[PDB]
Amino acid sequence: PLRVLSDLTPECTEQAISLKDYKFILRGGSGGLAVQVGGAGYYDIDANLVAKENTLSFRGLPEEFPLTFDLSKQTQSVMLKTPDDEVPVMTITQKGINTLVGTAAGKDRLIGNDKDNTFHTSSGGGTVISGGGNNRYIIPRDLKTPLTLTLSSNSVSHEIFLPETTLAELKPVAFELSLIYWAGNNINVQPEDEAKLNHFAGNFRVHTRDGMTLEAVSRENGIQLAISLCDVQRWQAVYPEENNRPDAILDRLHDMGWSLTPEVRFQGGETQVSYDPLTRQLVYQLQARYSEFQLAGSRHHTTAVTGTPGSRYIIMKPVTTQILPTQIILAGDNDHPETIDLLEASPVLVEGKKDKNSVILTIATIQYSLQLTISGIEESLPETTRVAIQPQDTRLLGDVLRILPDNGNWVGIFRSGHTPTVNRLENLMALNQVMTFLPRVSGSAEQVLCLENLGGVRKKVEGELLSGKLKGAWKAEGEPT
Amino acid sequence: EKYNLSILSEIPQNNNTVVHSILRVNGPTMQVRTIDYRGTDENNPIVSFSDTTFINGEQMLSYDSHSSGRVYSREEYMMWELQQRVSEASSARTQDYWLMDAAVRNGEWKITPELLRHTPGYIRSTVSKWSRGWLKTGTILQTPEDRNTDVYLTTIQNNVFSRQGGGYQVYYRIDGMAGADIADNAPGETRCTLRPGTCFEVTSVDERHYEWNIIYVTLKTCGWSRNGQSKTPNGDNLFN
Amino acid sequence: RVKQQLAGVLDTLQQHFQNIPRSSGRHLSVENIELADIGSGRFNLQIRDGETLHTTSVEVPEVVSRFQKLSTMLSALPASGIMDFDLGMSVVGVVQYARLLQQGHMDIKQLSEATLGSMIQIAGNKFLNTEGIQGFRLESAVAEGMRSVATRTGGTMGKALSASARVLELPVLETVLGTWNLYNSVIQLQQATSYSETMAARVQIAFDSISLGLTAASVAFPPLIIATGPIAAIGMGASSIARNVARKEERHTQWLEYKKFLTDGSKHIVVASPERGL
Repeated sequence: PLRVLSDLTPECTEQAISLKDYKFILRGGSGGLAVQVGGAGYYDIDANLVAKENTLSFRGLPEEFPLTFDLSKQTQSVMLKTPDDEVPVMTITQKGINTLVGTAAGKDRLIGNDKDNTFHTSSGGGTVISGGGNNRYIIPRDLKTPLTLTLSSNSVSHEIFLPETTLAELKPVAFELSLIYWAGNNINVQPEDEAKLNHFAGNFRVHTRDGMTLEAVSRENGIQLAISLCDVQRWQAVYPEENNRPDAILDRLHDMGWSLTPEVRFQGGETQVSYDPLTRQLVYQLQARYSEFQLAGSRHHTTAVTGTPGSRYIIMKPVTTQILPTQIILAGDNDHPETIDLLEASPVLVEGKKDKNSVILTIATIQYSLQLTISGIEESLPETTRVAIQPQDTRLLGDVLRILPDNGNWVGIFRSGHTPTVNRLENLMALNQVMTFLPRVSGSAEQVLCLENLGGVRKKVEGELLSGKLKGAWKAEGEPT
Repeated sequence: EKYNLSILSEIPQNNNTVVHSILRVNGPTMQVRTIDYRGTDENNPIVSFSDTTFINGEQMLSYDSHSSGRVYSREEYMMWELQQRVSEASSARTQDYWLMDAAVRNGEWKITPELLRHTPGYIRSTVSKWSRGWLKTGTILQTPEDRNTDVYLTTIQNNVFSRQGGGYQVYYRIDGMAGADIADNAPGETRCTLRPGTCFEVTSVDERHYEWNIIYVTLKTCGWSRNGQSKTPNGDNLFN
Repeated sequence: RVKQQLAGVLDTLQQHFQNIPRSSGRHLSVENIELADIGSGRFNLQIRDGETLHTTSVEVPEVVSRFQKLSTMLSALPASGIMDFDLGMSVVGVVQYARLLQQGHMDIKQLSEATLGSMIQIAGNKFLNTEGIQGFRLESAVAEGMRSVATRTGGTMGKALSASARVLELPVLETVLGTWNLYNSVIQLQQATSYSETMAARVQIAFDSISLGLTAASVAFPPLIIATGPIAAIGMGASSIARNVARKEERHTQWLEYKKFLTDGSKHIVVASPERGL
């Protein structure tokens, strides 16, 4: 209805008392119903329990207007504090309301029923009394008075949403289920008794504007809130500058000090991630065929990636010392292969040993080192996958694991220095009356052209340069051409 | 690249069902098309195609017309040529070698318009998700207007058709090359530029390598239709 | 192993069916659905195909032995405590495959695979329902089995079984019974795929639908509502002309003011915007 009670001016109050005798009867269906109070009158709500939600909004009430409400009782009134007395300004008789929406910036004291409820707590403070069943809560930022959520005896779970609050402004407290701010009115939660907090195991869910999901868990002796689910897309939405690389956010959360649930699900972006703090283990789960993936190691945890039949895995240069070993699991078929390695980052020394149904590779750059573990879901590692080490050295995994013995002893697979890095390997039998071109690469000055004879008879090439400058011919390491 | 002649021949196939073979010279390709005329009907003469590229710089080559190539249509033949080009086939390498040789005839790296007139263009693009069987022959695709898309002529040396990106790799074989201006390219790379707002007429989208995330599309340049949508239903931009 | 078992039983039923011609599809009608011998899988196949014909002898000892081992773990419920999740995926796959083929509902290859699935279903009704109850439900049986497994052994496997069983109890999602099924229909009819790739497609959609069902991946965010505002509604715009009426003046001026009040109050009784909705 109309906005007849907006401010606290005497005229608005006068029209409120004059029009409070009006009667409204509402008979909604199961498709959803949203009633708003006009500030004065008699309301007859005739809804149905079949309907999913039935909201009753109080945002038409004036700012900083203290009110109390109870969904349990059918007939009630609101004591408007007119000058020096109280006047019944609402006369509410509800039948099917399950949602109680408070004011905008006023004190609110609402009580739910023994069924599912949803509360929109006002940004003015007060005391919220929960009901039974399942109850959801929505609380904005910058409260004026600490809230006290009174949990019920017959309630089974509670979920709270903070659409305008990022985790950076929250602060963890050990063995305190309540929520504590840094600078603001903290919110306290407490049931009718302080003995049955253990009943809310997996039943106390909290959300965050950045996408963080907080979840209570019981320790060996107490109760503590921790982190289970994280959204990486919404975190980039709120932090467009930082990198969508899960361990970065993981170490941020570690720095803030929040505890973690036994299993953590990173959801968002393009892949899914499972993290375990107990084993300190970060696993990725790939589901898109032929998807190039950046596999990076880390010092704080062990990384493992499970691929799809066709995807290509990239290994970039390690940057810090003592990178924990990383593992790759291959789902390749016998006719969809994987380029499991694109070791163009810094392949100075590449060695390998053959462990039980797996290959352990050591990749050492000039000063750093990295450990990789190739394995597969099938008990026999596929021999079709490609391992690329030099720009023109792409071998098959079958040849590799044929080289390695079964004793488990390391075998050198690649070492730089022995030969230069071939940028274009060309065969003499395919060089007859041909025209070879090499792309331009900034700097480097290492564009070579390895002429492999493999013919059995000495050959002679009489070629001329159309564009370039020939810097001699290489013989040995550390020796001018 | 200057000759562009055509040879007409007649073969007494079996007793009296003679056929007519037209031979075309395209650098290393010896294109032959065989029409049977009244073999089945006065009109609608079944045609076939085959190529006899000089691979590995050979000097002799024999064509017995029964062991090298099968009966194909125009679109099937063009799609077969594209499939050879995307794979590491000796035919594509020989064509690229001949084109590069023809580029440096005058002494510098200049690409004349009559050189394009003789050769098709090739593009590659990546698609996040490709609907399985959504594009059909006779559709009209359009080049983005905000950007100025680029096309290549050789794809072996330039390292273009390598599997780059994650998703569906779509290769494009354009026939009509006249009207696309030549970009100022380095001496050894070939790259032309396609005017934004230039429609293409899709012919024979073939997707037999869908399980390998590979799609081949043969396009024919058209004028200016501006009649309907020309992008993926999902919304990711073509000509990436 | 389901692939190889179904291929073997498919060639067995095909060589059993050769005696009568195919006559397109749906003609065999596989009227007989009864497992005569549990050990040897003596499935009775009354392939009428119009005339009297009973190819009731067929060897299907492949799936039924698995089902016997399943009933074995079930009887071992109070006698063992060894976690068994691999038969867990086995059951959640066979039952979901059965329901998928039943909802999906002609080449003999696909017509037969439906009979194999129905055989799976009736055999499950057999050992899972030790007694005879007409209201026996497969999802209730797998729920009871997962409850026994969770009580015997608890942890991540317990919640995995609970999620899988609860999803399977829930009716097939509209998209699952939608996009993938007619997608398979298009790829098998408009595109000339032979038996092998179609069979692989069926199994891959079935198994990855179970896989996505047993895992959880979703985000929830209630909508925000704030500052719901009607028109200003000052309140002094009505029932106030009488304040200008009692002026100790001519009665006709007051009367015309009143009628003007009634008019201006009855010229905008209802205003509706069909295009906006409100």
